[PDB]
Amino acid sequence: LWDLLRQSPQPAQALLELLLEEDDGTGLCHWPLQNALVDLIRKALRALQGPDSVPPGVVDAIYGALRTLRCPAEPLGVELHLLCEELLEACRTEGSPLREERLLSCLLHKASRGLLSLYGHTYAEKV
Amino acid sequence: CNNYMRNEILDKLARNGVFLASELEDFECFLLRLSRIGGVIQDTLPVQ
Repeated sequence: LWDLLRQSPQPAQALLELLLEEDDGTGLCHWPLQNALVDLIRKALRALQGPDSVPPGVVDAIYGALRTLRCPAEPLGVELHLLCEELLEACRTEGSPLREERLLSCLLHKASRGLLSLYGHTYAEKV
Repeated sequence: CNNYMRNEILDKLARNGVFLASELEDFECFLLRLSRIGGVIQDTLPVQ
């Protein structure tokens, strides 16, 4: 049920909030959902990384899937800094529909400022 | 109502300005209201 990513930030937001449960702690439950939506965005982007025309979703559904990704702060795997550098060194590009810029526009949440710092480190790395 | 209906309906409330501050305190709703429109700002916004 990945179609609410584009459908509405009301819908994508509600799905991301309710499906994985709002656990305000150190619990790692339902991290696979945020990781998989992160990967859906990662596909949409890594595929947009060339000249192919972006279909519907790399402009709303890739965004919704990414918003469903709580790839959070604290010591995490290579995926968090990898996708952080992806959005950032992506903000170092243009032509298709991804960056760290609109990423920051619509990606301010509980589990994201630390990933933003990781993006700073890996973005110094990309530049 | 439900949750997505709430997000887009308070979004109705806010794209024009229903000045209710509960969300603006409400960390999830506050962050949604400020940034989820693409950041906490706009071009020449409906909040002058």
